[PDB]
Amino acid sequence: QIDGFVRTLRARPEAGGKVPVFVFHPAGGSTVVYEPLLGRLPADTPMYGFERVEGSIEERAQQYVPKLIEMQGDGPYVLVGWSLGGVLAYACAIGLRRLGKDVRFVGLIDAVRAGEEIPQTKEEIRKRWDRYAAFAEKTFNVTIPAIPYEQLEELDNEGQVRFVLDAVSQSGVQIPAGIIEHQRTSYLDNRAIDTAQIQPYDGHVTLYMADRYHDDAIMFEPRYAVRQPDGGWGEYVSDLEVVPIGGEHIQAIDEPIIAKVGEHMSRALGQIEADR
Repeated sequence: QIDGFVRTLRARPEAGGKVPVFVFHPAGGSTVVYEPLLGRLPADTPMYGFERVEGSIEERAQQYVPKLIEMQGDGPYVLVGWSLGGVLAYACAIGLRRLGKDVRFVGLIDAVRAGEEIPQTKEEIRKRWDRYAAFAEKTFNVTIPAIPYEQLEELDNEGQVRFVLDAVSQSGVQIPAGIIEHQRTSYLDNRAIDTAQIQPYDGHVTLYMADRYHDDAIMFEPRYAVRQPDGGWGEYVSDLEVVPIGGEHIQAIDEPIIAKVGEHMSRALGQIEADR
């Protein structure tokens, strides 16, 4: 059930069968989080999960898309993700369409863009790490020394993190590798979103929309405290459907809220099977 970065959540028959749902991992998690959604989809709906790969969002899609095509040929494609996973599903939809494939459904499970753009500037890096340092001070009750802004503002997100980690390790702090790697990859995967070069998509997108981001997302990036009515997708997607689901972002992937997603999604899938 594991093949490279592809997890089989429910296998498709040797030949024929219903259209698979492809799900994409959230930052800091695997596609096992889609098991509740799977329970609320029609019986025998196949489901395959795409796990983490490296690079910009575009570079990640460039590794996913050939695999998608190896598995599902010309389509139809049903692409679904929560959080980062929604952004990844979209980037794959864009890629698949350029190659002429048939993309029938893109499900964004509260993959809501920050309500203001995140500036890609040296000033914002300075401000960001000033905030992070102030939070570190209250939490671990230490006094943080002068941040070396000159070094930090010249680095990309992965460079910034590597620098801060090296400083932390230098400072004498010993942290178990699993915790570091989980924190580091979650952080960088969520930051990857900020520079996703988002393209218009000519098909149907469903955005399942919670009420708000949870506090930790806002502490990660304060601009997530604001949401636009189209979740930031309205300019790029002509055929955008929004389905309000309530709750917080972190609740959207679980029961009971996931039942509302699965019920609507089940109807979309049903229509796809009829149109076959």
